[PDB]
Amino acid sequence: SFMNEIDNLINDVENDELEFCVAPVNVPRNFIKYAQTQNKKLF
Amino acid sequence: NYLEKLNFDFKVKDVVSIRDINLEGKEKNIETFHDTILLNEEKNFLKRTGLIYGSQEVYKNILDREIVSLSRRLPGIKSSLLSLDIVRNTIDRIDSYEYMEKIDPLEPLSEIIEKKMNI
Amino acid sequence: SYDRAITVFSPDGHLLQVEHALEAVKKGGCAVAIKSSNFAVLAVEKKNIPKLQNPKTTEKLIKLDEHNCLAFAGLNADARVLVNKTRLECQRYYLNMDEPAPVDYIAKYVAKVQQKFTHRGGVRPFGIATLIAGFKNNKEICIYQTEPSGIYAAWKAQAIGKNAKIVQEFLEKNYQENMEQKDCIFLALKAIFEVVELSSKNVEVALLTEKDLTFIEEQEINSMVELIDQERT
Amino acid sequence: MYDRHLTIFSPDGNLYQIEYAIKAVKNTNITSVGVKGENCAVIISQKKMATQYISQDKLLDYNNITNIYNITDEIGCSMVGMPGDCLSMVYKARSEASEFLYSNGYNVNAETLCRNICDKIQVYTQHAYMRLHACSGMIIGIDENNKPELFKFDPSGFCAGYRACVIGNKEQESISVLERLLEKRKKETIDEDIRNTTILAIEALQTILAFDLKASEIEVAIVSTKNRNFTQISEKEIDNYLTYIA
Amino acid sequence: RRYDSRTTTFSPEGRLYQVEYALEAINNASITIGLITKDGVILGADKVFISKLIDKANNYEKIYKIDKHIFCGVAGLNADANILINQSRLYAQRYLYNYNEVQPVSQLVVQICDIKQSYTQYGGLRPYGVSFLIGGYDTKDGYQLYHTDPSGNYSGWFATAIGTNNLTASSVLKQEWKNDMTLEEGLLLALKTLAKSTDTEIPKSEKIELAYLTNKDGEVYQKYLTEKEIEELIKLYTQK
Amino acid sequence: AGYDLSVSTFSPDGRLYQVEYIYKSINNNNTALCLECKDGIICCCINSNMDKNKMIKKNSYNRIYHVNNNIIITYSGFDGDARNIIDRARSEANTYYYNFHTNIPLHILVNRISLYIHAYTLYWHMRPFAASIIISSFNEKDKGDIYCIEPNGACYKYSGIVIGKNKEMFKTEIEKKDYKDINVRDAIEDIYKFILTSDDHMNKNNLQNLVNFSWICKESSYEFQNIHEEILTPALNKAVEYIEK
Amino acid sequence: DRGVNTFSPEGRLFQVEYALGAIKLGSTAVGICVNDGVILASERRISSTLIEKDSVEKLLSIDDHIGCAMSGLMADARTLIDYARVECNHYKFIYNENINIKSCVELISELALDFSNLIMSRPFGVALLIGGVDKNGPCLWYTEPSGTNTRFSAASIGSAQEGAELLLQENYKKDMTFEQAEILALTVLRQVMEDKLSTSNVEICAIKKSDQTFYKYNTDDISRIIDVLPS
Amino acid sequence: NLYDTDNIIYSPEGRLYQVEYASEAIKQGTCAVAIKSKDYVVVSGLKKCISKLSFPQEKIFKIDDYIGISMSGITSDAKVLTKFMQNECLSHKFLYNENINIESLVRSVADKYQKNTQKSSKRAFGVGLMIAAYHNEPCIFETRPNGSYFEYDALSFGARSHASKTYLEKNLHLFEECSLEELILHCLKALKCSLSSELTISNTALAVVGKNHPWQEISSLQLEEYLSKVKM
Amino acid sequence: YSFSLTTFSPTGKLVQIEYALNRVSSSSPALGIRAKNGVIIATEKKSPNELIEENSIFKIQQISEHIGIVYAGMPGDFRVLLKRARKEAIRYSLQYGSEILVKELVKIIASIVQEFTQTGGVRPFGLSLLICGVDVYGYHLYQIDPSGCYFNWMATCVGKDYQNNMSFLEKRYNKDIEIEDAIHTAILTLKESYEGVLNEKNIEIGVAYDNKPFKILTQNEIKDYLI
Amino acid sequence: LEYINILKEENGGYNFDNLKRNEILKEKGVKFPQFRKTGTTICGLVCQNAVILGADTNCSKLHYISKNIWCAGAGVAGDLEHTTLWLQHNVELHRLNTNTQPRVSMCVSRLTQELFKYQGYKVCAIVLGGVDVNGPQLYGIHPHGSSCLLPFTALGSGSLNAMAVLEAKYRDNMTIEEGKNLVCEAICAGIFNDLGGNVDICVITKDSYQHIRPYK
Repeated sequence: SFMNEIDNLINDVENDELEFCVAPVNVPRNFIKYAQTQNKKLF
Repeated sequence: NYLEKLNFDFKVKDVVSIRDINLEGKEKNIETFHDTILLNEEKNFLKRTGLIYGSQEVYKNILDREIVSLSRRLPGIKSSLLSLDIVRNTIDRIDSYEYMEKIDPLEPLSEIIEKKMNI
Repeated sequence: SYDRAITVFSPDGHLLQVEHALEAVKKGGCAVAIKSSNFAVLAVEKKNIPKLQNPKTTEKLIKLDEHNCLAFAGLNADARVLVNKTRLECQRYYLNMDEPAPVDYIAKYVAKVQQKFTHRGGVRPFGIATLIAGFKNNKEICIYQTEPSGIYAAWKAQAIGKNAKIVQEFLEKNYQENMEQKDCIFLALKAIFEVVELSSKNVEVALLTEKDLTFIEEQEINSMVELIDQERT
Repeated sequence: MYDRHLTIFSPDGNLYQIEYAIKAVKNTNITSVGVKGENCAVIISQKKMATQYISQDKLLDYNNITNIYNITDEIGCSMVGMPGDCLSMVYKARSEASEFLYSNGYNVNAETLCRNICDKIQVYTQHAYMRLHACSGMIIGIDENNKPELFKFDPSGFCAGYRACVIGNKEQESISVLERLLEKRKKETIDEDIRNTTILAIEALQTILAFDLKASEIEVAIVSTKNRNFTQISEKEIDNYLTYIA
Repeated sequence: RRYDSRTTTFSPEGRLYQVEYALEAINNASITIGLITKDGVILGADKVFISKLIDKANNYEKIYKIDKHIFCGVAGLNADANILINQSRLYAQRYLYNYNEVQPVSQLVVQICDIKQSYTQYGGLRPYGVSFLIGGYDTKDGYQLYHTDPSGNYSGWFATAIGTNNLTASSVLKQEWKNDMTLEEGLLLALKTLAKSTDTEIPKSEKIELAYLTNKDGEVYQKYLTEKEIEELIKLYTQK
Repeated sequence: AGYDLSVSTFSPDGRLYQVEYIYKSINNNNTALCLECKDGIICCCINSNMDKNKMIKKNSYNRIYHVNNNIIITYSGFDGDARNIIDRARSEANTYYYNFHTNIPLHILVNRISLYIHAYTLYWHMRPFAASIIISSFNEKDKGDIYCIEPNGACYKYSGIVIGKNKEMFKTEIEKKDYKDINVRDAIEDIYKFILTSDDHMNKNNLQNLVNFSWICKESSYEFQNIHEEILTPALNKAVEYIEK
Repeated sequence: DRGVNTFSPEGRLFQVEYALGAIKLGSTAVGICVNDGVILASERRISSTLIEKDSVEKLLSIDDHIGCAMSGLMADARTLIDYARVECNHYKFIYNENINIKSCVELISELALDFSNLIMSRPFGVALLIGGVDKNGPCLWYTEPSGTNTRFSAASIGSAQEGAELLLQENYKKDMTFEQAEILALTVLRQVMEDKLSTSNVEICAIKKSDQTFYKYNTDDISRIIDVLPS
Repeated sequence: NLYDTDNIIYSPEGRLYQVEYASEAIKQGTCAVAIKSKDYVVVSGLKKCISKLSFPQEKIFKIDDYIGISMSGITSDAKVLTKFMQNECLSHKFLYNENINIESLVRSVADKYQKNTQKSSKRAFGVGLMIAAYHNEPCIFETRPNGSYFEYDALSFGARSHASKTYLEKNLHLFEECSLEELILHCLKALKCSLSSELTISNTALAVVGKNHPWQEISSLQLEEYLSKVKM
Repeated sequence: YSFSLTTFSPTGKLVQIEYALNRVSSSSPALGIRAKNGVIIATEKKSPNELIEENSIFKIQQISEHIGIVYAGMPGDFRVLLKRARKEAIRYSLQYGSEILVKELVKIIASIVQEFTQTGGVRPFGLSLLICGVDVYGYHLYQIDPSGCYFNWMATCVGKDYQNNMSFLEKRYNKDIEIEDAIHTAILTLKESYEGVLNEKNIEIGVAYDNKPFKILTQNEIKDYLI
Repeated sequence: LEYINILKEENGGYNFDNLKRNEILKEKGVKFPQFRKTGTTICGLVCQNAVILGADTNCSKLHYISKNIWCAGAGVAGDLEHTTLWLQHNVELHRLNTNTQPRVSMCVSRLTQELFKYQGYKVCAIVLGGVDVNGPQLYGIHPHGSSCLLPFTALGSGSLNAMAVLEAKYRDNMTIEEGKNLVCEAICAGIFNDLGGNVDICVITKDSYQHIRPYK
């Protein structure tokens, strides 16, 4: 509801399968590449 | 989550525009900061008002701003939006978004009405 | 109004707005279309003021794409807007396929759009009944005919506009299969002139072949209308 | 039809929604007088509940009943009208004062606040989407030049300067009466003019409303150069002024 | 809801109601004439007498310039005409900005018709009560002139009129008009049809205004007539 | 007569007929007493229209809620609008302690709720709120305070207020004696006598099923708590014995 | 006069009742949900001899294992079938197993009833008859515009459906084999056809239990099942 | 007469009309009855059948373990509400890993009722539901079209609701502290009285929930046994 | 729910705006003369209560260094139009670094007024603005109506009895007139239709000179010109 | 918040078309022409009831905010020019709307918010000062947005010598002529010491100011 939206706005307290999530990093397009610098077991 | 939502739309390549390099990730650069230059300021203002005075003030402000903004011309010819300037109290102020200009190309007027208000 | 159902169901299960669109279509000008073998002649009624009006600007047998073509009756501005939409959609489809747009897809798209304007808030029905002519991916000539209600159906020889029923009955009585080009153009001219005054200036017939939409010259039209006038007596 | 319902110009002008709002303000019959002196500005009202469906009762703290409010610290106000609309306009004036103080870096002026509220009421009048606020304010303030300023607006949005005015029922003839009192002022230390303006305002309310006005039915406030802060004068001092006048 | 005007709504039989009333406003304005000549495109207009104190010099409220090679004239509400001419200027200049060429007039009248059709069909706002007479020159098809309306329809016209007494102006144009007509003959025909529509024998110089677009030396040049040349044209008209 | 069909539209003689329609609706709905005492406060809710409905569980339908375990809020109008306003009060207290860490003062809460209820009585498409809400609290130093926002958005400070059916009779009954000196423990008997006498539907048997209570006084350390049935039952017996004689 | 969502005095939505008034006007269609499968048929109401009779088909395939019949407003019904097959193939994308008939008719119902704000403006004046096979056998379904979807043993839709449903009630029996279902459907059709039952004046689609494929019967099959009818 | 055009207009007596028409729509629905005890709440009810060829329209929908409800009105509103409480229960058991409070769910759906009846361009739900559960005690709830939720010991919706209400009020004291079989027998007798038309396996919708027994519709054999028991 | 309340009536005429013109017919006079050495605007400000501060109730306002403005209507629309006109003037100033020409500002205000007449769910304005100014192209005096049409006037009057006032002005107006004669004609025209005794504080006079900034004449200057 | 999206779409602002092309060009390794760094010696001081700014050029550094507010910039020429034009016109619009004398505090607050919104990207140092109702006030704005009411300020490349001279030879209740002499003793000395042009002096009185571009 609009009430909960404004309440979350003032309080500063803020998912379908086919939607694709991305990192909040500065450049998400290279994010995986940055992660490939950290490790390679996951990738 | 992000990046719109696939729905088997089948119309991925248009004859009006091409996809951006970032699609909709919206990587933080100077244009991204300048895009959210007015939304953040009014978020701060609504935070101040509905905090100190009560969230009903923010409710009244948002409904008044939407009502006066709803009173505007159709997409195409630019709308003066004087009543919005009175309500948001920016008529006294002249700012970078008032002056300067962007010249704007391939979309017919009917596609703009479909895109603006979902018809 | 914005977000307001302009068209709504009546007490007797009818959309009165779509009905008003239907008699608006019927009050428009006539247009005839025939198909045979691998081509489809197309004709529209022309109405211009002599000595003042420019016949060149008044165009009715537009071409939508490389192959498909569209005629219309009723509101001209609505036809122009839907023509812009359909041309943009044809280029979208030809971008994704890299193959020409078949008549069936664009006919279904026109039906979908005309249904959408009869089911969305803040949009009135399109006051036209366009009929598309062109070749499918199989490369066989076919003609479809949409209406403001969004109903579409394949046709072999169909007409629209004022006094449409008389032309439909005449075509149903007289139409043959696998006709020649001259025979098709003669039948189209006779069909439109059954409900139009016999004159050369009131027809702009053109023949659609796989190469293009070739507009018939004025001398041929003059010879055919004189022949029809002779045959009438 | 529906010309008088929405804010529509109607035949031969006379926007009628504004007149109905003004009449609704008049029906509350809470007379409130404002007077401007010299280095002082007294605002006086009546501690009475607005006329409406409910009625006053003995089990009611009468001190809580009030029509005079503070915008920020120096500029006061007095709305007479509907209960919710009055305090909503008070909060809107507070929001405009907060806007001015945050942006321009100094306290808002009474004139600028009055013009801003007039513009907002103008947006309310022109747009038929929202109901008009039936509450006419009466703003006072000390300017940067250390001079008093009296101001008033209406649901029409007519912000204008004043020296002595009144809001509520029977506001027509009272325009003469205050002028006669200014005639008495036409013919001194800071406290002298403060006392003179206070007793003149009390006498104006006594002549207009035409009854004794006991000490538990008056709210008096003054902004002067000696203090400059909007403060309500106590009950005992109001009783002293009432006894001195009689 | 109960206060809805219901603009974008068909009539009982076949028509948009407000679009008719808009057309009636076009039937209740000062007459505007449009012509095609062998050396230009003439478009006169009749000035409504608001008062004698109107500044006659440089107050051409009927004919306006949309671009260096396009002009137009109105026969309806001037306030709508100002905004619509502004949008026409914006589209023409944006076409010159993007494609680096002078706007063909057919595209411009198509776009202003799209504006008027969007107000006709989309939303609930009232339609645009003004009809234009856009005309100009381009290398595609030489000289051209068009006639837009609030319904969005448009078509070419070798000679046409709009406004009050448009039938009389059309009748006058039907008889006296030729393809191989010089600019002076077209101007005299404009004077004759304007006088016939106004019902006066001698046209009044202050009550009319004229303009044309010559394409001499391979360069478009619009000239708007002032009082002295109008008086000279009227004097030559009465003497022939 | 046209002007009465919308809350936004003004009547010709300056009185919004829709607002008095709210007043009539609330006046024809469940009553709600509340008053102040020396020890504390006491608010009572009586559900008379439920007398026909002999299906409700024992004392399950409670109209008296609380905020922060410090403030009592009750009502008399429709249930849904009141619950929305209650959740708004909870949200306001939430935001207040989030962004300032101090419990919300009561005048802040009643002022914000008053402007919130008024914030729906100046538009055209939202249904106006039909609820007259009574907020109350008690502190040892500050004695007691009981506010009451009307549906118009009119907040006044009351020592005691009654809203709903027979509100005039109940307010007459409360004014018979000064209740500032009467303790909270003893006022339950007088409240029982008033609801049994003033209200015709409430018989002897219905006093325990369709009545609600809560105090804020020194016995519960100045905090929310409902009356235990062992306290209500002797008061009920004494009231029935007195009224029977 | 009134909005798209306004209750009548009898607690019935006016627009829903008007939508139910429009579904009666349409072409006849009949279906039998026998144990072997569904035999969803239609009329092929020919407007004129010039109709090509290839683009005008009432029986459409929501999926390979689903069949349906349309009635009432036709473009609206095409929109319903398009959304139904879109979400059916979406279900095939997320989940490996083919979509059940029940879930498909729920998607159709929540498409039909989204016109109330609870975007689309007015109700969908269509009365579909969905039928198909899933892991628990054949299933035949129905969705009037009011959204009260309900499964049927055998059903009929379109104009003059009263005689069709009465005859189906008077002839249908349990444990009926697939050929018996075919001849029953053709007899019901011929006893509600105004004209004669020719080979080209009828469309039938079958979703068999073993095959689980949308097989629209060709001219020869239609001719055979017409020939095997009784007197 | 004139004030019923929209759901934001009160009569001169201060009363809605669209909400009352939604209540009448609930009254037009079929019958359903539920009775609790000490640790068992039965939820039975009829099942609408348009024609002999049509099998009955299923009424009962299970929202979560120890949570199931019965519709007595418009089917689409019932579907939307069932989906919403299903999502709420699954989200609560997902994020917090515990069963949701029945009071919280009832208040949330009644809140949605409030939002959808408040604003214009909207209609209140034409359905009432028995939000029954065994959140550590048997409970039966009821949310009306107006924003409000109530709690009872027994309940009936529409059709011949007067007969069921009379029987339940007459035999209200035997219902508390009784065996499961006796509770089933009493509830089926109440449904038989509602019929005043006879109970069968197809149209009857007996369902049992309580201690060591999540929501599960009873099989055909036991249902036939109970309908034989009530018959004799 | 956005629809236009200003809708074309039968027989056209755009009736809603005509009601606004009736308000312009019911407002106090506000005239102005374009002189050979400047431009003048004058108005009749009332004394409704006799306790009003004459300075506070401005009607002849200043937008730019050589642009004045006066109106005849309700005051709030004048205030918001003045504020937006000033904002457009500074917008031109930052865009181009020069004083805004009178024609451009008149066109912008006409577009805004027509916008509000055409926009859904908002009534038209209730005043007839009267722009004046001086620029490199000489003197200018325009008049934006509620309908949005702008007229390049030379000497005009709007308010109560505007026809008689315009006739009186036309009877005693010439193209070549000094600033003093123009001011005297303005005072005479205002005194012609007053229905009372004209004196100090009842009128306000603004003048923009050939080179000086637009100055509003003080009360002493108005009294001196009265004699 | 859909109305703010409408406001963004209708109104203009900072277009950002050629970010990617510039990224490719700078990554490819070519030197591009430099900015006009007009940062020179500027100073100001709070004299007897009048501010006295100072600067040096033929770029006139002394810019006009109001009839009683002048300022001097040091940094990038375009940023200083546009920000000064914006501040002058904002104050002019406020003066027209509110009808009051301009105040230095309002200018300081507006400049502080504008420069704080852009953290360090706008190279913009201003020594704005003037006379208002609260007397003369001089301020020391920095490119990070940190104002400070100092009795005298000296910014620029050669600010050290000017600041040292001002600290040596500053006194309260100073004469205007002595203020001008001290202004040259700062600016002229900084010009001849630091690595030009003509000095600039302008006394900021409450009314009737005067500008001296050919000061020395």
